[PDB]
Amino acid sequence: MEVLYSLSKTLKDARDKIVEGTLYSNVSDLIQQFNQMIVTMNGNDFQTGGIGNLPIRNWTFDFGLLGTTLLNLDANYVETARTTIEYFIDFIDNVCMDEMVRESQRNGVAPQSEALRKLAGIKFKRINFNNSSEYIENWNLQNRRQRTGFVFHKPNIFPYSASFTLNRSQPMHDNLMGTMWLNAGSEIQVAGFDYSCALNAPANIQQFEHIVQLRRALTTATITLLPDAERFSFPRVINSADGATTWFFNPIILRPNNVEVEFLLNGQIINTYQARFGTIVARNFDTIRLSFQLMRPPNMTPAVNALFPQAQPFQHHATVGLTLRIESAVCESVLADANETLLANVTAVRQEYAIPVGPVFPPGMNWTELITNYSPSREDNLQRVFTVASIRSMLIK
Amino acid sequence: NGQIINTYQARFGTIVARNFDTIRLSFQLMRPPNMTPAVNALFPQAQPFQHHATVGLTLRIESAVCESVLADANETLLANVTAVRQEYAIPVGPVFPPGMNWTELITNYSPSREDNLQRVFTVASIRSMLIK
Amino acid sequence: NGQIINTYQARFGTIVARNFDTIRLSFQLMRPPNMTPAVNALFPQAQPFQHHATVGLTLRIESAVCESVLADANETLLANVTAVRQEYAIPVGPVFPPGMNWTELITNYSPSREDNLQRVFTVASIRSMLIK
Amino acid sequence: QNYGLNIPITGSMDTVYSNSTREEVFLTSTLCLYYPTEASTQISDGEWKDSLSQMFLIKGWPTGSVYFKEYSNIVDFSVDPQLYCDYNLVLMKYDQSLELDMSELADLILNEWLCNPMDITLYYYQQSGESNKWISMGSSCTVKVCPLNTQTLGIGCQTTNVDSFETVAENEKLAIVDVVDGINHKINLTTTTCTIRNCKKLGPRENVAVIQVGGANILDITADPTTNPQIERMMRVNWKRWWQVFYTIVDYINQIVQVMSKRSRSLNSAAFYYRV
Amino acid sequence: NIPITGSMDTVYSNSTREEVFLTSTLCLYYPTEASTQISDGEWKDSLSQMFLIKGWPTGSVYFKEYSNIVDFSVDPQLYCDYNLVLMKYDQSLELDMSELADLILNEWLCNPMDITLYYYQQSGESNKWISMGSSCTVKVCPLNTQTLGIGCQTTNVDSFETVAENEKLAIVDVVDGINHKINLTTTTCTIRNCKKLGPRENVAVIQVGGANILDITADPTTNPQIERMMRVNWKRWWQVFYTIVDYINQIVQVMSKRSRSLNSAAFYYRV
Amino acid sequence: QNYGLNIPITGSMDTVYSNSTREEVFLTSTLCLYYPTEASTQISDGEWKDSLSQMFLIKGWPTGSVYFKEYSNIVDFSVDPQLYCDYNLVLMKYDQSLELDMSELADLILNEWLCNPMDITLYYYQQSGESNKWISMGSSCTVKVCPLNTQTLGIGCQTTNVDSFETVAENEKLAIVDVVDGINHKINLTTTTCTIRNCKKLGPRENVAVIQVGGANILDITADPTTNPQIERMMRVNWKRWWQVFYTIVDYINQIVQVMSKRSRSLNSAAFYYRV
Ligand SMILES: *[C@@H]1O[C@H](CO)[C@@H](O[C@@H]2O[C@H](CO)[C@@H](O[C@@H]3O[C@H](CO)[C@@H](O)[C@H](O)[C@@H]3O)[C@H](O)[C@H]2NC(C)=O)[C@H](O)[C@H]1NC(C)=O
Ligand SMILES: *[C@@H]1O[C@H](CO)[C@@H](O)[C@H](O)[C@H]1NC(C)=O
Ligand SMILES: *[C@@H]1O[C@H](CO)[C@@H](O)[C@H](O)[C@H]1NC(C)=O
Ligand SMILES: *[C@@H]1O[C@H](CO)[C@@H](O)[C@H](O)[C@H]1NC(C)=O
Ligand SMILES: *[C@@H]1O[C@H](CO)[C@@H](O)[C@H](O)[C@H]1NC(C)=O
Ligand SMILES: *[C@@H]1O[C@H](CO)[C@@H](O)[C@H](O)[C@H]1NC(C)=O
Ligand SMILES: [Ca+2]
Ligand SMILES: [Ca+2]
Ligand SMILES: [Ca+2]
Ligand SMILES: [Ca+2]
Ligand SMILES: [Ca+2]
Ligand SMILES: [Ca+2]
Ligand SMILES: [Ca+2]
Ligand SMILES: [Ca+2]
Ligand SMILES: [Ca+2]
Ligand SMILES: [Ca+2]
Ligand SMILES: [Ca+2]
Ligand SMILES: [Ca+2]
Repeated sequence: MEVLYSLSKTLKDARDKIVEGTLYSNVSDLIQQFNQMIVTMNGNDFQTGGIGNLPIRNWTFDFGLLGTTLLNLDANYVETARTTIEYFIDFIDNVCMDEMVRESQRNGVAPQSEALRKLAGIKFKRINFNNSSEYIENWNLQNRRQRTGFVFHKPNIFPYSASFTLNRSQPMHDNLMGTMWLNAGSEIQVAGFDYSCALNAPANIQQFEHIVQLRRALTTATITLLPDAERFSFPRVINSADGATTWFFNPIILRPNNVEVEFLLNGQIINTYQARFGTIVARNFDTIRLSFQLMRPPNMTPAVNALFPQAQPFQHHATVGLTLRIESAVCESVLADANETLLANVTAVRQEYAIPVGPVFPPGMNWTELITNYSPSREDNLQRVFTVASIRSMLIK
Repeated sequence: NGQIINTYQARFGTIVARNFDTIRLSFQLMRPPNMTPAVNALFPQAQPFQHHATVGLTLRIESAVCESVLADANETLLANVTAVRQEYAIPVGPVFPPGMNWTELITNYSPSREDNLQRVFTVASIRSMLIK
Repeated sequence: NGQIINTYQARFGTIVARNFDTIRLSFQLMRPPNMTPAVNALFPQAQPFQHHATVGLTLRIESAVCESVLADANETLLANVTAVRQEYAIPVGPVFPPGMNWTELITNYSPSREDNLQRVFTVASIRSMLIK
Repeated sequence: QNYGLNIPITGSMDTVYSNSTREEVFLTSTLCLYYPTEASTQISDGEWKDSLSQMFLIKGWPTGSVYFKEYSNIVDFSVDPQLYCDYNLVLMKYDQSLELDMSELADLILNEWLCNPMDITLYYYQQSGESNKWISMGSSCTVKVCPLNTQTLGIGCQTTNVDSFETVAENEKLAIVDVVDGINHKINLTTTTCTIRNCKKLGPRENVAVIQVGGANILDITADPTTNPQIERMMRVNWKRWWQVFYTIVDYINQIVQVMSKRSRSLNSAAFYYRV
Repeated sequence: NIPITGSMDTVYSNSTREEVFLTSTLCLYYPTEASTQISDGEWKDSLSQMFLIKGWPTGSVYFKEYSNIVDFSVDPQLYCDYNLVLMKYDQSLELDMSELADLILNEWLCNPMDITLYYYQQSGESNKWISMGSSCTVKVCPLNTQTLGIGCQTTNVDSFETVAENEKLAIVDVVDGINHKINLTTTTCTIRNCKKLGPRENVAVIQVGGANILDITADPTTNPQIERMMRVNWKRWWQVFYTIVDYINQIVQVMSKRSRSLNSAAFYYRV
Repeated sequence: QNYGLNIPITGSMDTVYSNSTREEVFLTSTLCLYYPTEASTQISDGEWKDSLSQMFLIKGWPTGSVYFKEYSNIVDFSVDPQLYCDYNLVLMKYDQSLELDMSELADLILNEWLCNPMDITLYYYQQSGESNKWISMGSSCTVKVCPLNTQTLGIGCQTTNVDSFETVAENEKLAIVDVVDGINHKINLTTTTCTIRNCKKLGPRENVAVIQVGGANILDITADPTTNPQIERMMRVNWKRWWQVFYTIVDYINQIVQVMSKRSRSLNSAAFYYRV
């Protein structure tokens, strides 16, 4: 795989630095690397594809070395370089597609795709150029562990889950109390609602608590915590827990008082913040406990007093919510983001050629299921296909 | 090109599109067959209709790959070009809209406009290499 | 990961699971349609119910293969580690539970605990090669 | 043990569920009309219960479900109102000077109550809170109270001379008296003809519904002055002919039971739980 | 109905009040006792001059006196473009006042009924039978599948179940889905089978007397207080009319232009 | 609080079970003894209620928490026997020929009957299943049932001739009448004097215990003839002296209350199922 990356990097460098009029001093080392690649790949046969609709293709290499007796590149040089580079780029693109489409329940790190399996031999170590990109560097470190980390912007670590729990309820759903929430992408929006405005709660304070269990620990995350979950601040009708009947929900937004937010790793509290909003940080956290409260206002204007009565009718229902965006984070394992098209590339490759559902990944690369159940074999396969997708993106966009 | 390339049915969260020129969001509003008395009083069979049922969909395009050049939330190319034009009060040209407002520039995004946009954006990249 | 890897219906005796993470045991209590007078007396229509119907299953994992290290009925590594801790009264540390209570150790099996467990088990086997 | 009160029920907001907890210990739901005797008087018929049962059979209720029950007048029905039955509708013929008695019967039946006795002649009683009332029912109740000081000396009334007591309800079949919460009280009424009970108010009995047959909207079940809620079950109609009223109820019966909900129903027929 | 797309940024248009006051007509239906108490007869001209201040041209206002509510109920023609109905409330007239309010406020599609030949059902919630006349006493005898009375004998009109007596206007709702035989005094009263469409935007009812009692929706459950059922207290009809004139802008703002492809021709007082 | 929902509840097995509750139930609840008048007649006293109260106080209960009720005899007691009282005992003196009446009362006050009214003059009534009976109460009940064909023509009787009907109760104060579950019936019963309710039997009423003071095992609470179960709360004590009977109950009051249990339908946890 390091060899595949080296192929892609040297072809990218050839397309970039071998340009008309450039000094040979600017591309001497690159030309030497290109000639090593040519001499190593020459006199070989590779076979690519043959799964789903990915058509079978045969690659044979017999090319002349780029010259070296030129002080300053001219137009004729670049024509020969182009004729070689386009074929090589097509070959690397097809190898990457073949590698991405495949899977393996066991030893998912080891390369599938007999083309790449051949490239992992002993004759092709001489192509190894350098491993600068974040994905390939972390690939090397993981293959021989030093501590690693991918920095992600707004990582979709939560599986999509919108739901609710009712700590107090009735069959006719007039006097409810509990929480609603939506975890999606990098958003946790949790709204605790009480239909009685904590009329009879101890000290007129109702307690809400939401536990989120990340599937992988995040590191040095930046978190924007604000009050007033928006999605649960307008009237709705909600199918019940059983689904038999629907119940109305008519929010009136109070603020959450003495909100505490705890970032835990392996059960111990790593970070804790109390009534701090805006941007905060979490050192290393695996679960989030958002605890907040609904205090009935001691003093009340005529209007709010008319809103919150002491009897059962309860036309309007008090709610307090939090919104929590993980703006950025650092994860040892790989994840989709909002800034990287790796997952999009892999899924598009599979969809284009209609690969049958394999043993490990879920159908359609459904990221919600994939993050919901994220076993280590699935993680290894995801890392392999993602790094190969990065290697492809270095040339094909 | 009017060819159904991807179709996601009752799947929320993150989704992907290989290549798409049009998005068709289809959804439905089903009257709740069973109804707590609160919602029943909320929706009457009579005429008044004092509360109006709605059903929504939000769709962010988190990231994409485009053959042509566009503005972003991550790139200061459009801002650089527009600022350079404004600082020196360039007269309105024959191709770009007055003030280079992105809304009217992408409402009509003809190929000549795209060509000039790519040129000025690439020059802005070259400048921003040095003068940030 | 939520996908049936194997499913066995009314096949008792020795069975094989290729690779699994969860076990779903479904069974049913079917009232005997035909009843001898004795059993019919056992199961009445009214409320008393002096006898209560029950149906059970027993599932033994005789042997298996695992990536993460575990304790067994065959390997003395867990016993060796816990014993050498108790011998010198090592104070309760961060990751392992107090006294190396295996139930508490496995009920939550965080990767930190797993890594430390593999290390200490490897050292335990290395010691067991010589000291018994 | 319980019915799983102390643990939460979870549900998804983006999924429509299928399987239901089918449970039924019944013949079927039973609609149940209470109508004043003047209705049958004006109707002047007597195959009319048969006629209405045939109508309800078209509307979807089997024969043996619907029941019709006559009461003389609302004030006399108030004394110990029994709802022996599943889906209760009560037709209250509004007329002037019965506003309080109607509103009070509505307050009694529409709401669930938890009542303890009151050995009136021995102790002195208070009212714990906003939800606590004294409900007195009988042939002729006449409640005369007397508040007491902290020293157990009457204020505005000598505790011995009953003539000085403050009368709060005079010769009524049903009187739901609220007095000041936190004052000991000595109570006097006609122990043979009336029974007084110390009743807390639980949630609302979401089973019985009240159709006001006559005019303006006056039903204020909530004894509080500030709040005057208009519940879904405080239905009303404009009437001239009882036949038209009954046809209206029959035609729109499905909507009425959609407003109601039969899940709240007690074993006994009493309008209030009794907890000695 | 074709779709009509519209932006959410277009600027609000100028006030159309003057345009509608120049282009439309207002008409007031009041009881005869109003004029009797006013004890005048230059008062129509005075009120027209008064309306001219608020901006209704001289011919735009039409005063159509009616004898009383029950007598006006019988087939009310609303010859106008914006209709106001002053409606004096008296005890025991609650249902008839409500009947008139329902009739005029709601749009009805009415079909003739031939009582002497056919037995009529009611299609559903929106269907009623409206009987109008000098004295309507509709008696109903429900029928079986074999056309035999239940609670009644189909040939003995005495055993029938009376649902209205001597009323100028009766809006009867019977149990839907059952055939009925009707006895109504065919020489006097006319009965029509009507379906309630949407509301009539053209008309507003100013209840003049007592409490909020009008119930347009025959459903017991819903009792919606529609915006066009205005109410005001009174002691002097002069004060009532001055109130209406002063607040005419609000009333016609509450009302709106009628929209229905009618089929029955009738006289209108348009400009 | 998720009233009206059957939510599964998990429970360990290594939990160390908690301490006693007898002190709680004694200091909170209310013991409640129903005895026949002949008991007091043989006692020939009238401080004896106070004496028993003091002895109960020695045995644990508070002073004002044990209550005594009298009844003329079992057959008269059977007419709407309501036990509004937190821990009910019924001393029941046995005699020949009252076996069925004792069984009727025992069934009625030991099992929770939920039930709807019956309009005898109008409807034909069909028994749904095993657990459905009709209970008739009054000063004199003489039920006459005529079964009906599928064409609604009586068999062994004529719909229009009450004489041919098949009587299944004569002047009984209480009658739990059963009929062939699945056939329509036309009933005649003396509507002015005796009322009849279509009732079906839920689980057992655990708040009531019946102490047969006399003879052998005869209470068949189960209408089915095949099963004759011996419930815990059907106690039996030999008697020759009412003082000795009351002393036995007082001494063993702990065990009797242990046999009994708090009324499920009175707990808050049963709020939206059938709470009473
Ligand atoms: C609904 O019921 C009324 C109540 O009876 C019906 O009125 C009846 O109308 C007929 C025809 O107009 C009357 O017939 C008259 O009979 C006498 C002798 O019996 C004869 O002298 C007349 O020339 C005429 O034929 C009948 O008297 C009258 N009933 C009463 C009590 O006055 C009404 O016709 C019924 N509705 C319909 C649509 O039929
Ligand atoms: C069936 O009902 C249960 C509630 O007891 C619920 O958890 C489950 O999701 C329902 N079935 C489906 C397919 O949703
Ligand atoms: C009520 O007052 C009268 C008049 O003094 C008295 O005779 C009667 O005993 C009182 N009621 C009670 C329950 O004491
Ligand atoms: C609308 O109102 C504005 C402000 O009064 C005025 O300038 C404008 O002329 C009006 N529009 C027309 C068409 O007169
Ligand atoms: C139960 O009783 C024992 C001794 O009688 C006592 O040690 C223990 O604390 C009690 N349990 C509780 C929960 O108090
Ligand atoms: C029962 O039959 C008698 C005649 O023997 C009759 O007087 C009585 O009214 C009947 N009761 C009922 C409820 O039909
Ligand atoms: Ca009263
Ligand atoms: Ca006084
Ligand atoms: Ca009070
Ligand atoms: Ca009030
Ligand atoms: Ca009749
Ligand atoms: Ca009328
Ligand atoms: Ca109708
Ligand atoms: Ca209405
Ligand atoms: Ca016979
Ligand atoms: Ca008996
Ligand atoms: Ca039976
Ligand atoms: Ca038996």
